[PDB]
Amino acid sequence: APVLTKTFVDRINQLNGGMWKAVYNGKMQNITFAEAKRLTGAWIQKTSSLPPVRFTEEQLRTELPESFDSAEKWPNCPTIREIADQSACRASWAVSTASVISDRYCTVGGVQQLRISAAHLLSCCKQCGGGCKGGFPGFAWRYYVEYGIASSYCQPYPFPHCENFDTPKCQATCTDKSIPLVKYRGSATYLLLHGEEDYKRELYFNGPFVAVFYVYTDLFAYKSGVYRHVDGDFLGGTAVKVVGWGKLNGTPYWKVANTWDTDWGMDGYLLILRGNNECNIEHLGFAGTPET
Repeated sequence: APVLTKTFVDRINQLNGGMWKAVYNGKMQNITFAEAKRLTGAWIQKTSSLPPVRFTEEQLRTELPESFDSAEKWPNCPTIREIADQSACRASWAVSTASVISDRYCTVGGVQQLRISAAHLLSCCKQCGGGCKGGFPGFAWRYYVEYGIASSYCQPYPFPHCENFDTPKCQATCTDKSIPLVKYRGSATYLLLHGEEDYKRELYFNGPFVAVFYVYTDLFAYKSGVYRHVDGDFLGGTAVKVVGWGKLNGTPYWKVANTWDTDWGMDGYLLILRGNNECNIEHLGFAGTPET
């Protein structure tokens, strides 16, 4: 039932040539297949119909840096650096989107510290998915524009750290009933469809965005370095927040915030190979704009 064994981890480090380091004695040492499936479930609708991004001429003419990090461009935006823990609810579709929306209130929306509620999104957007069963990030972005989402102050995340439970009921009131519920809406949502240069230009001007990529079992052993899939079973798709790009010992990467708490990866982060649509990470990004 184990996803990881010592033999599997040895084979992984043989096939990856040392580009990244796989470990057996980490956070996922004993995770099973049924538990690993709790961490995917981000779904994509091949049609969509969301509009593509539109850059201005001044933005297109802007020369982009060799490395970039969102937290370095917006050092007064604390939510950019906060790593979430989705727990054992198939919720990355909501947690990543809510995390990006919170960052953009600071980078684009003129609000320095507004944390948006992933619990509200996953429990009250019934058209987005099946709550803790899974969901579409694209539908979550539409819901933000159409209906709006409560803040974490009003509806904090209810699931705890592990080593889980049902979709919470949708509530029109805050968990603390003395606190009134305020909904926050977007004005627009749009897609990044042309890969690496779209990603870089959107990050540079507007900050983090959501991308989905393919999850294989060798990812659960990732400790450090620049990840790329070399072996193991396909498990599905997961949604992550992209925050930057750079190079590590010659190898280009995207810097990505996972939702598996800070005891996985590089303090919660994943560095994934950049340049050749690794594990489909460059195929499609989601972003949007807060009302002002």
